[PDB]
Amino acid sequence: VLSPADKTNVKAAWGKVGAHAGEYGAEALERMFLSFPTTKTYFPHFDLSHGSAQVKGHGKKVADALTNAVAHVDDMPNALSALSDLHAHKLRVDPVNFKLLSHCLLVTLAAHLPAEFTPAVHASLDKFLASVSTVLTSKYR
Amino acid sequence: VLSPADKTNVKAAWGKVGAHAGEYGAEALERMFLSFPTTKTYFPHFDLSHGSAQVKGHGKKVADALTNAVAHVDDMPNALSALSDLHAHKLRVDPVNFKLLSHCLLVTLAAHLPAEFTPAVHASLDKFLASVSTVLTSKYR
Amino acid sequence: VHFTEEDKATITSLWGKVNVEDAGGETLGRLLVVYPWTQRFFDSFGNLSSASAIMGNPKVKAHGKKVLTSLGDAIKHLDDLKGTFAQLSELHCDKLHVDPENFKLLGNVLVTVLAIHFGKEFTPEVQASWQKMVTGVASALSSRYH
Amino acid sequence: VHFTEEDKATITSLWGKVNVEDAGGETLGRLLVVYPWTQRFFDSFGNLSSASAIMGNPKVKAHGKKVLTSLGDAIKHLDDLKGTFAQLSELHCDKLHVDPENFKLLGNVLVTVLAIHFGKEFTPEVQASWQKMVTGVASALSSRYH
Ligand code: HEM
Ligand code: HEM
Ligand code: HEM
Ligand code: HEM
Repeated sequence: VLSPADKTNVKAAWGKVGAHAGEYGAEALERMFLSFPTTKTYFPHFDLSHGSAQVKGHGKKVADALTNAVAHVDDMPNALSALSDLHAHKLRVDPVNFKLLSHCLLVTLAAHLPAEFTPAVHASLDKFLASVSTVLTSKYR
Repeated sequence: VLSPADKTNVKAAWGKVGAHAGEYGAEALERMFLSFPTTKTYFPHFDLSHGSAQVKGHGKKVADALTNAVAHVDDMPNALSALSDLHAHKLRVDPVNFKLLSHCLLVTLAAHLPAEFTPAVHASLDKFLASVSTVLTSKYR
Repeated sequence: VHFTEEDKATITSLWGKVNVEDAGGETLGRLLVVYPWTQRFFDSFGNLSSASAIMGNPKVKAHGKKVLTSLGDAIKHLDDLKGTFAQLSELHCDKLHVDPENFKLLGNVLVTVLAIHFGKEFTPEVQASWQKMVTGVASALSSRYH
Repeated sequence: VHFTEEDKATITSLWGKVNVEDAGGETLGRLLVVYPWTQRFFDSFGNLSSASAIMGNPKVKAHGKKVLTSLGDAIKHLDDLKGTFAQLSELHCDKLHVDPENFKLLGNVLVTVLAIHFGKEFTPEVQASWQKMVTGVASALSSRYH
């Protein structure tokens, strides 16, 4: 479970993203597709080229969802219920692949917010993304 | 987590197990120790020999916890609460190991109940064990 | 490579008693049913919309036979899995982009299919030899990922 | 391993810019904080109960340096990761029984630490080269298992 400090850390870090939430979302996807090309196979109807508008648009969606999850950090499963159904039942994403996007999100945040990305904040963000992931695959915290 | 069909399948299959739950638990552990020897380090002063009384007793514990999980399939985080604290905080069990034991439990069930282990039941049992595993690793989140 | 002679003996013996056609279709079919994300690699295989459709799908059966035949052929040279699967590694990694962790899934599903077919004869000792095979095969196929 | 020409150039170049004295303790400390089960292997290191305790721990910092120093030595011969890590594999596998998944976790933490240090220079392309390094190091360290 997320601690009071975890919650403070997550809200603070994600707040530091400024006007660039969508950009960072798109960067994380771009990193994931390059390092872990298996993930590209979930997006057959996407142009996945570098700087793709579809990827940029999708990164904004992922960012918006994370922004909402940070807002409702005390009730994650409720905030992400629709996305859980979508990823677990419609899209049928490999649960183990959530670790890949989570990793690429952390790398992106580290690359943009080096002052903010302390070991404690790192831990809080990883826990947060790990729970987002389990909620999305199985509606469990 | 777990569709109604999954619940039906898991209850029927785990119901065929029955008096042999403990025996199957012990066999699943034995399979894990042999196939994935790294797991033995969690049991440094257990007798891990074939037919071990200590493993037999432990198999019964693991089997009984699964039986209780089945009885509380819609309330697993609550049902497995003490065990989640135990496996994360005290035992520090690597999350990867839960997949290993789950696989060994499925192999055990397949070996003993081949006709009941249809593809649909196989799928439901895997989802159940994945859910149990998600809950047992929850205190890392 | 890591296989003891006993391991090779066990793998070779049990494989001889396997019905490859039936076990091939069962293994690939169960992979698709139990782990539905794997279906995204088989869009040209037709109907995969339910357990029954998957398990009754002729292309699924045929491909499963192909898969197990490559495994059987590899069983002839257990100490050189890497070389045996070099070409298939290129295909799965560079062309199909199959997740390397999914190689282990298919192997583990095969292990469950062997357990169904052999029952009490599929001992923990026998399984251990076969898991070495799973690990070896997955490692050989994952070669082109690093 | 199948490092491309570009992968090797990227890894060698970036490593020359790394503050090993800092990134070493950063990498191991973060692994211990983020993945608490890894603490099981470091009983003798003392208080590892929190980020503060872990990041000020002299033994963690000193050991993290050794880890990254070993990586720097491997970088001198990228065509030969397996050889470089052969003795380390015997240590981590035969003696310590660390699960191979954790080698990947440490590598991924190092990747995040490189991102902190290099910022926009740590491009998605540069990362992809380093992810191959992570996978290669993990495979080399896992060699004794299987
Ligand atoms: C932090 C984890 C994740 C978050 C917050 C997230 C969020 C989202 C959101 C907001 C959407 C758009 C839903 C809609 O309005 O249609 C979406 C769609 C989608 N996601 Fe994710 N997702 C995550 C993990 C993943 C992963 C790991 C994968 C695959 C590797 C994935 C694959 C997809 C696919 C294929 C779609 C549908 C795209 C389309 O067809 O338009 N997601 N996700
Ligand atoms: C299906 C997954 C699992 C279930 C249901 C389960 C259940 C249990 C139960 C019921 C106990 C008895 C403790 C108590 O009742 O207070 C126990 C103890 C223990 N478990 Fe598990 N467990 C699971 C997975 C694992 C795995 C994967 C590992 C390690 C590879 C593990 C390692 C241990 C250890 C070391 C103990 C304590 C043994 C001792 O007395 O020294 N467990 N578990
Ligand atoms: C783990 C052991 C595996 C073995 C031994 C194996 C073996 C094979 C073989 C022999 C072929 C035929 C290649 C040819 O005819 O040129 C093939 C093709 C293929 N494999 Fe696998 N495979 C394995 C795992 C997987 C997994 C886990 C997936 C997906 C999740 C996968 C997806 C595919 C696909 C999509 C094809 C081509 C299908 C087509 O022709 O349309 N393989 N594999
Ligand atoms: C890229 C991955 C890794 C590298 C390059 C690496 C490298 C090293 C090196 C160079 C040593 C020192 C050997 C010596 O002093 O002769 C060492 C020791 C050790 N490593 Fe690692 N290691 C890695 C991953 C891990 C992981 C993931 C764990 C645990 C989860 C681990 C646990 C240990 C332990 C317990 C020691 C001995 C500590 C002691 O002196 O008591 N290693 N490793």
